[PDB]
Amino acid sequence: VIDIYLKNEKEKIDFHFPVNPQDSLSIKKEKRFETVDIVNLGEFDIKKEGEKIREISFKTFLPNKNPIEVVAMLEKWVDQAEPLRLIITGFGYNGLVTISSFSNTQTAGREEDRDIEITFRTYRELKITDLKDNRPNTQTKSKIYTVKASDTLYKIAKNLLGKGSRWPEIYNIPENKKVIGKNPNIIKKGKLVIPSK
Amino acid sequence: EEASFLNGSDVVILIDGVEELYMEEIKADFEQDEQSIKLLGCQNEISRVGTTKGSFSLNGYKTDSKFAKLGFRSFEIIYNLSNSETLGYESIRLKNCRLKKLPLINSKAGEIVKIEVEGSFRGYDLLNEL
Repeated sequence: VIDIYLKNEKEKIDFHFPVNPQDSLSIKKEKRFETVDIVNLGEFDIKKEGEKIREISFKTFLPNKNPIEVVAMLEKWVDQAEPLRLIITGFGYNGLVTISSFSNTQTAGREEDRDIEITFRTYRELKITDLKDNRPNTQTKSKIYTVKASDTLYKIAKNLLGKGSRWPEIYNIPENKKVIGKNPNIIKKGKLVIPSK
Repeated sequence: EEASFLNGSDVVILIDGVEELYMEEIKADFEQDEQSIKLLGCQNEISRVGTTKGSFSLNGYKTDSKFAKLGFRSFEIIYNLSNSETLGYESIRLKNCRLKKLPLINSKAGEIVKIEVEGSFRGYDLLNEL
């Protein structure tokens, strides 16, 4: 039992590949090293501390959502800056990736179908004693928030914008200043509030 | 329905304008390298014509060193098939034909010395249409 799930986040879509990746899946691993050759001793291998960006490539076909819409969806995702979550069940792969190249093809027969040839890249985020910041931050929320009964603007700021002290960024928006009263502390249920960015 | 067929007994062959009556089998085909390509929109595959290549086979019973002496020189073969039940005849000529291999030697036991010739021809002319 092998399936491929692409769980996008910036667009809340969970694409499951209708058809398995044809002939074979393959994944390479290559350690980071570079030769150094010393006089009268010869070559030596020195490990480099980082890790490498490795690719997963395969090819499928989309049988008769329609294949046209699926191809459009994947082409749109190709330009996405945010990462996609790729899960391959039988193969055992699971992690954030991003599509480097995507291509579709129509054949003389089977014109409804679209033969697909897609490639992925491992994704890593740049964050630019205490707990390490190893967790990926891929969670998404709507750009407009409906205030609940128990919410306070600091609570909204922490839930929807991070540090919690980011509330003046929400308040200073003129639409938020209009829907919210002139007192930031007092807020009401139901009214819409727009987080920044 | 009526009997108007033709038999090989009526065959008359002029190899370079000379009656080689001893030949008891002849066949020639004019084949074409038809390219077959598949189009995007059409379910059915499209066949496009190509150049034509003439081939002929001619075997009979040896009576002389005609073909061995001939070698690979170009020559002509005029094939005439005549209807005897009713008047009328077909007459073909292979415009420029050459041998592919000389049957230099062939014999076995007490069997008659048979000769087989195979070759190619560039073109043809149709002189009689029945």
